[PDB]
Amino acid sequence: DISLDVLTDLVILHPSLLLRYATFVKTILDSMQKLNPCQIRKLFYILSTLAFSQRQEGSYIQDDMHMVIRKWLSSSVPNHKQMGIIGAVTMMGSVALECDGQLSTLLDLVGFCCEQTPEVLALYYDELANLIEKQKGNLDLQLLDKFGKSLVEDFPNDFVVDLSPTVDGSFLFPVKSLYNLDEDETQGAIAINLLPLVSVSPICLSPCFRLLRLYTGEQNNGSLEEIDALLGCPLYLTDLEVEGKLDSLSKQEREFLCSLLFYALNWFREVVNAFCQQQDAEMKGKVLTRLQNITELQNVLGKCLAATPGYVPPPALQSYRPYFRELDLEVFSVLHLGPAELCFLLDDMCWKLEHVLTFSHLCQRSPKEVAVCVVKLLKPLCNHMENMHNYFQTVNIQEYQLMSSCYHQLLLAFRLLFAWSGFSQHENSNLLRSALQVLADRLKPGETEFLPLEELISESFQYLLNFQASIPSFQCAFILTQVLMAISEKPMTGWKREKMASLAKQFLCQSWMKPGGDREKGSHFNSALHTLLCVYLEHTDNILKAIEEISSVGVPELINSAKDGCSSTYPTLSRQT
Amino acid sequence: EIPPLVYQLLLLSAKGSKKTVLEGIISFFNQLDKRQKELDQLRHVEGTVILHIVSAINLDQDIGEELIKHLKTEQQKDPGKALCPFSVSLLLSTAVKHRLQEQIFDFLKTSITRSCKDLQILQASKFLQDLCPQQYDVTAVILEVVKNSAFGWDHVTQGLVDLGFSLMESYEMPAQQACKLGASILLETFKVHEPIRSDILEQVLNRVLTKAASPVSHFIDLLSNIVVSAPLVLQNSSSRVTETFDNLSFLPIDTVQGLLRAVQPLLKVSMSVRDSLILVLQKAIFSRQLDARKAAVAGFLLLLRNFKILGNEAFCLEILGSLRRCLSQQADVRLMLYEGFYDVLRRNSQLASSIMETLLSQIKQYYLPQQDLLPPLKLEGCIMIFLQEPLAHLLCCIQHCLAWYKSTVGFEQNFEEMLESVTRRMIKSELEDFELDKSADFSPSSGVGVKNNIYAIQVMGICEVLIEYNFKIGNFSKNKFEDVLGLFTCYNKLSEILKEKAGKNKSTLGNRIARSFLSMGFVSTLLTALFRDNAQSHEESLAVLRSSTEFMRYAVSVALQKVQQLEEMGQTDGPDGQNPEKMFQNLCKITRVLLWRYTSISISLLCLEGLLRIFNTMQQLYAARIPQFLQALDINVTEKAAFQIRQFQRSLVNQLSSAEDDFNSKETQLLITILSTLSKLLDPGSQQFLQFLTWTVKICKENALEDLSCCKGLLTLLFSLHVLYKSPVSLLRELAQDIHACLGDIDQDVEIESRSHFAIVNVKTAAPTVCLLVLGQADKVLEEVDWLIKRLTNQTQALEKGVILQLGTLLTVFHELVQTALPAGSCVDSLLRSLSKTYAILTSLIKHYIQAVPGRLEKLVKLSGSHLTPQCYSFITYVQNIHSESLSFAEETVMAKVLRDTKPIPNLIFAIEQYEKFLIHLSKKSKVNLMQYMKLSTSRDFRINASMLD
DNA sequence: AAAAGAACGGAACGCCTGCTCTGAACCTGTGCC
Repeated sequence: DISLDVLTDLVILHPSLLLRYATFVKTILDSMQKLNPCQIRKLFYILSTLAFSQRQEGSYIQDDMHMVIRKWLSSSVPNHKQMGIIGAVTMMGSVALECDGQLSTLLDLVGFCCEQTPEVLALYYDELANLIEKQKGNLDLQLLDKFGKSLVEDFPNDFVVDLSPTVDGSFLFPVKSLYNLDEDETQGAIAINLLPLVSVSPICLSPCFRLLRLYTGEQNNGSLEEIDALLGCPLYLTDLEVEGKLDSLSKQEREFLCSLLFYALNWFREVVNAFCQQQDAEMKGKVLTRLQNITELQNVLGKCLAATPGYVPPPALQSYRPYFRELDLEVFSVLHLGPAELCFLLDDMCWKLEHVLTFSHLCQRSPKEVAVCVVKLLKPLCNHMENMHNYFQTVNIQEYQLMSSCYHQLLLAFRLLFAWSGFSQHENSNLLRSALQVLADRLKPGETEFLPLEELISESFQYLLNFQASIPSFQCAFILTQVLMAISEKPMTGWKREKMASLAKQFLCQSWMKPGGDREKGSHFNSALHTLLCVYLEHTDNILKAIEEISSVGVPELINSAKDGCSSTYPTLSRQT
Repeated sequence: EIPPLVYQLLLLSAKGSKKTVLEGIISFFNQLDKRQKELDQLRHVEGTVILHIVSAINLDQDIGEELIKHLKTEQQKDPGKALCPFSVSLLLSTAVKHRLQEQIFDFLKTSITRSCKDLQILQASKFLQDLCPQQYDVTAVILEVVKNSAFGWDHVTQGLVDLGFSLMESYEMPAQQACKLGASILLETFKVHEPIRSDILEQVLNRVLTKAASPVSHFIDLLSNIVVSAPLVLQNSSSRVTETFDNLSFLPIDTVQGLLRAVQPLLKVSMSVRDSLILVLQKAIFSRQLDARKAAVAGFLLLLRNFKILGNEAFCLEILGSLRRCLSQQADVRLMLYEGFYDVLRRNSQLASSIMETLLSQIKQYYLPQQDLLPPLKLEGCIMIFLQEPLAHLLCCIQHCLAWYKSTVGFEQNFEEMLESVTRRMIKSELEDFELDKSADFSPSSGVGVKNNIYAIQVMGICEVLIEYNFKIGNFSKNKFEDVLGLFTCYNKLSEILKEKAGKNKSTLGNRIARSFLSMGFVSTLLTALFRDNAQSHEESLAVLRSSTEFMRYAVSVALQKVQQLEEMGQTDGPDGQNPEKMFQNLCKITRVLLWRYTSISISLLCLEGLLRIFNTMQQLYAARIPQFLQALDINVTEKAAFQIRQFQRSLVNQLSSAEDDFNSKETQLLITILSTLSKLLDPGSQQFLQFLTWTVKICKENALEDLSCCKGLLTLLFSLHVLYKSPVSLLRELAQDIHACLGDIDQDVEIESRSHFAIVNVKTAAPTVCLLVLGQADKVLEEVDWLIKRLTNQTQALEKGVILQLGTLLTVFHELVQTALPAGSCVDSLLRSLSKTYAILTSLIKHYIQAVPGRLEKLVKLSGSHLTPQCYSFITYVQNIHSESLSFAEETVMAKVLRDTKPIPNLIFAIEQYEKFLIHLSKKSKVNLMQYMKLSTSRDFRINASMLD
């Protein structure tokens, strides 16, 4: 990877100097069958466009690459065969900073080699989506049209369903317009015939709505003009309550309905991707309704997913997470209220936070962009946070557990945000100060006005300490005290160390139990308490005095009085723990 | 037919799998070569297929990455196997591809180092050969590879030359073996690979001048070998004869001499090289400094003999005065010309006259002629602090040149008159005549003292030279002998009392005296006249010479220094010293009188040293010339060698049986060492080998060598024979009984009978005198055990049976010592050092078998628990009493002593439990309860006596 | 149930000391000097 990365700079500085040995380099790259897909993109990025860039004498490499792909686009080795279309995407991206002839020839070869390949239009459209998403900004309108205007021939011909209620056929279940269009009689034809599309590739349709979003992002500012009658489409599927007869399925329709649902929620993710940022007549409202719909649909799915013993769904709970539309944070234009929807949204963002700050779309941006993305709408985050705080001040188990989990997941978010080891590097200390400025202004009346670093530290410390009073679960206490470490300095000062000792001892003296009794003693609980004890004993004043007091008052009371419960002075301590 | 088929198979492997097809085609080539050994078309087919496969591997380097892992796994499994000519050829071919060749070269270096180490281990111990006959030699296959790939191969020559270039630097014992292997393969490929001869010569010339600071002796050796093999190779490598003198005069360690000797034919057939070296000579000789001017004069002196003396003579007439122009130089620099002028004097006649005239002028510069007056030698000339005119070497050169000039056939009349006068002047003089009159005249670190010290060093050096000259002149002439004997009286007059200066160091530099000045031929002839020179032709001059007892002592003492010079260094002073074949004849003649004089029945103690050093020289220098010496000793090598031992056994037993009043332990120690040094080359399977063993164990078990080194020396001998023939654990067990009988047991409540199985050990020998040597064998015995265990990690059943026998018997041994009261010296320490070692070896065999139950292993463990562990821990309790009693001797900061005196104790425990922890691991995995025999690991506490502190 | 994972468990070559064997004229004792 480092060799290719430096080769980028070497070819940028002196393209002729690199292409001097570029013949041998490209011969070795093509000969080497072992190449990671990222390395495939990196090599092909210049391997396919050197001739178009260096038009003087680069035609040999382009001819070799075109010949090898023509011999391998229809070749019997699908493993790495998509590397050819990947290089095609690289070529258009380079042209997307005449050349249309080579792109047209490559597209014609790909279409000839993928006349009946199922995973041909799928991966080709995925590549185009990645193109415009990542480096398609400078692409000419004519070039983008010639590359991807086949939507007008594909989508309305056999993938744009009809809104007539006359849907009938040899389907496993009848067609019911679940989540019907909000605007009844305004546009009847706006519907998608999912069952006719499955029983015209159901796998291929899911990575398409992204592509029309990408087309309308360049041919216009928003997607309203193209999908005005299609943004509110319902889904042609069986009755939602039909999933209740999971036993009645018996694979007679269970697999087919499972595939139905699996394409359905991914389609919901696709539409929330394509028609979110723009503001139009009820666009954001309809986005919120779609969010509620996908939450309810996933909740309904859970039942049959448990009922279905095994599955191999096509990627185009948490176990099915890989086979899902990994929707990025660009959909968050309406972040500023379904608590389940909040739990699901921040669950989507939590995994990305845990990975990038510790699968192509989230990896496409550096953590510098992650910081700006997360700070774009920190205001609704704190607003919902204080809403949950107010609810807990007010304090149904089915809702209480939901708020508790959302609380825990939000603290997970801030802790994995501010415990980032990248803050050790001072390359963006100004960005850190700007990010902390909103929190500092939230604590105080506002108007930080280039607040001092120590002042910001103290303000954020106290503001996040405000939450230390009411806590639903011990895991939340763990993550609260750890994010409180994360914002503050690595080595705490005396005042902060005293505060740490006090809060940690209070949490140790707190009693924790699930809403239905059932003390929260588990497995993650063990590691959480381990970290709590470590940080508390480290940040105590008299470490020997503290351990002596613990081992001399807490343990004896447990061994003498407790039979199957905790200790009186330390309810966190348990016989199992 | 086969080449295209295997090319298609390789393409299939590229499409399919390569784990087994590669090895299959190696095996096919292997049996093809085996059946064709007892084939030029087949060899051409082999070249074609290796070319195809190497091109394919170069195209896809990562395909061949699995070869490294496959061969490493095979080498781990096969002990030296799978390194066939095909495999190594494939390895070297891809090395030329330049991809990952460093790691392949490192693996090859590790393999060959392991191979030569294993070869040395097997050679130095037959006990491993019997149980490990799988002696695989990488050297044999790699040297056969030269002939195998000598049929016009694509890249075999390049691979071999790269391999040798890596090998020579890897050599830098195992290093010597690696250097020898690299030199041999380079010589073989030079004699075989014709079209790479010029490239090889250019590359080695570039490398030859590549290590100025580091030694390059192997480089010059290989260059000389290739040049003598192909004299005209460097002629075709022209424009380098001039170039080779870039920095030749920087680091002469004999490298310059070797380079000159190797390239000498080129100079004598290349006039341009001669002219260029002549041009460099002016710069070299005129260098005002003396740091490196020695190399220049040495090279010029060698060149003087390099050019023939047939008879342009104008060349010599010009070059005569070049070195004489630098005669007025430093004394150390002036030294070498005196030693080297004799060699060139035997190559010309007019040059001899000129050199004699120049030396006559030089000696007349110091002669100071007169009659009946002060000593002629103006010793004060070279006094100043340092010296700049050595005299003994000059006089020796004078006499040697005079002898050669007389033999070949007025300066010569002046020479003899000057020599005669100075000899007459010396006897007609005394210390009073010289500047050194009184004993309390000169002292070390004194300006007058060091001046007199230098004068004393010069004058007795002069006396030696005049002794040599008069002997040649005085052919059975009593008057010359009278001068000779009287001259020596002056020599030792300086010595004995004021020897050198005094030298209070109880050391004997140069056997007994400083570096002598006598030609090896003369001292060889002097002793023959001095001993065995009985005849009526002599005029009693030998008899009066024999009357001088100190002359007897000095007569051989010089030769003893001379042989020691040849013992350490490969050359020696005096004419023909560096000629081995000339020296070998001298070595043959000298030994007879030295041995006979001892058998005549102090002075004889000198001859014991003289013999003991003469064997140690030829066995280590004249390896190929031993049969000539054995013929001159008077292929029955063992017969006569054993005969000499018989003549020596009689003397030892007579001396050993005699009373302690007439003991002379110095001779007895020599009597034992000569046995050991003469027991190195007996017949490996000879009956005398067994016969000598039968005698010595009888003497050792019967006699009592109460002397320290006599017991140690004899015990060292018996093991050197009892290593390559059998295992000594029975003897060590037997000896352990005697020391146990010698003292009281640790339990302090049990007695033992006399059980004096060996009389060598007794009560007074309970010291580390014996219990350190046997533990050294215990170290060696376990040291070689690890080697096979590592290899052990069809016949493996025999492999395990033998180890458990030696270890089991040795386990009983340690039990015997561990119950005794060992002496509190380092023997206590060393016993705990090997006891820690022993437990570790117990592990790796068990640790190996984990990856594989036998009751034989259990019985060893049962014996290990019963006879070793509780005694060892009780022995630890014994050490507490011993150290406490021993620590009382603290002159009536003991922190240092206390820590050391108990350092092995903690690590003894740890080595017990690390074996135990894995033995726990084995028991569960082995489904057998092994802990019933053993005992819980005991431990100790302490307590501070508060009352005792008052 | 007693399976993984990776964080927990663990290994190799390099270093000059504080070491003990070796060293040294001595100075003592006593039959000889």
